[PDB]
Amino acid sequence: LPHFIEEPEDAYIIKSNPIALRCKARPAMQIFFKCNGEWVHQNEHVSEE
Amino acid sequence: LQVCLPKGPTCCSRKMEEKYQLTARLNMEQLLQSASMELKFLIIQNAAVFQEAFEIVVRHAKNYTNAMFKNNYPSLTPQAFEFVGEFFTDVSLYILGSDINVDDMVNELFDSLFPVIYTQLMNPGLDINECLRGARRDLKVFGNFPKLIMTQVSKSLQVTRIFLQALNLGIEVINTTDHLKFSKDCGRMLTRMWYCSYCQGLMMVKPCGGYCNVVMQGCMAGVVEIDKYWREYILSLEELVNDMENVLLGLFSTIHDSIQYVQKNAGKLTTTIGKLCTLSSRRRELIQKLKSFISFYSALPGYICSHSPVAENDTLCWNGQELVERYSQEPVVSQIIDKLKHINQLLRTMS
Ligand SMILES: *[C@@H]1O[C@H](CO)[C@@H](O)[C@H](O)[C@H]1NC(C)=O
Ligand SMILES: *[C@@H]1O[C@H](CO)[C@@H](O)[C@H](O)[C@H]1NC(C)=O
Repeated sequence: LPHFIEEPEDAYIIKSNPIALRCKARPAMQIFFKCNGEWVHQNEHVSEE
Repeated sequence: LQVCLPKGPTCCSRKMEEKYQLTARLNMEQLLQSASMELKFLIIQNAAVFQEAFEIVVRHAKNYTNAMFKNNYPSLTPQAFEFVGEFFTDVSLYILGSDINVDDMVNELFDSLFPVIYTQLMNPGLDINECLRGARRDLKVFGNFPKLIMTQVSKSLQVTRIFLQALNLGIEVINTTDHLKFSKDCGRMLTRMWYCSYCQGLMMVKPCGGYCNVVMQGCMAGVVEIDKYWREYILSLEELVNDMENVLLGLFSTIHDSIQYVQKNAGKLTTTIGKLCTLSSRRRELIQKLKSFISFYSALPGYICSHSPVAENDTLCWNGQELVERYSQEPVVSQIIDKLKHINQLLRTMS
């Protein structure tokens, strides 16, 4: 099963500066975000192999 | 027995009498609920609607000012986004009754706006920032725009906040109405009027209309006194309605003109600083439907007697202790009165 190396940490927005959320796991082929119950659009995700 | 006056034999004991008393309490509460439900729902609806409408107006004004900054002053973003969000958040908070000072809102807004103007529009090229914040107020760089904005938004936000508070207090008093507990003697009189006829073995006998009138006038003694204050509350609200949206929408025009006014003296400002450092339709319809309830506390005993089984003919009816052929004839209330007095004084002094 996939083991998370870099689990997302609760971010805080300061002075309207958008802070992105990090996610790193191995072994992983597809990683998606489920923000507030629903899936996040494919365009918002930025994958690194 | 202690409630049903025993003329002779009786079919009920003390326990059945306590049962009749509890059922009388429940029936009276249900009747008051049925009388107050429509007005309660109306005021709850309007409170929710106006709160949502005001939040929509605040959001619209917020990103209108955001769009005007983004289109006309792209060099001031994203700091402009931050202090505009802060200002409109504080505006929404003051609208929702929080302890917020309008003059302090405008002053913090302009103290945040001036340094980015100086660093990105007048002198393109951080730790001396507080000195610039001071120069905002010590040199009066924005002229008379800040006092104008202060008065314009303070008037509208204060009247809107008082309007929402008045709506909530109306909700509170109408919801207290159907929960009013009455005296023991009033309860015993209700038990005698509604159920003690069954203790005597009568099946379909209804109480006399005049007996219901005297019983209800004895019970609703303090409640009818609320009628004058409720009428004055309705009239003061109608006076107050006859706006927050226009001010919050013209805010961006005023801020843009203030920025131009500041830029018109950059020549000397940079040198001296370097040296020194359907809503109206909804209110109208609400007022028109609310005026139809100005006699709510005066027609309430009439409602209770007309919506209960009564012998309006006063012939072969129950007078409370026998079957006759012809009838012969505060603390919580004080709190409601005090709250009404307060809200009425506020509505009077506003408009
Ligand atoms: C995230 O935002 C930064 C700037 O805020 C930008 O450079 C980057 O391309 C953005 N990525 C996505 C996926 O939006
Ligand atoms: C209104 O907010 C949206 C949110 O994404 C933004 O795209 C838009 O540019 C804003 N309006 C302006 C500044 O014209």
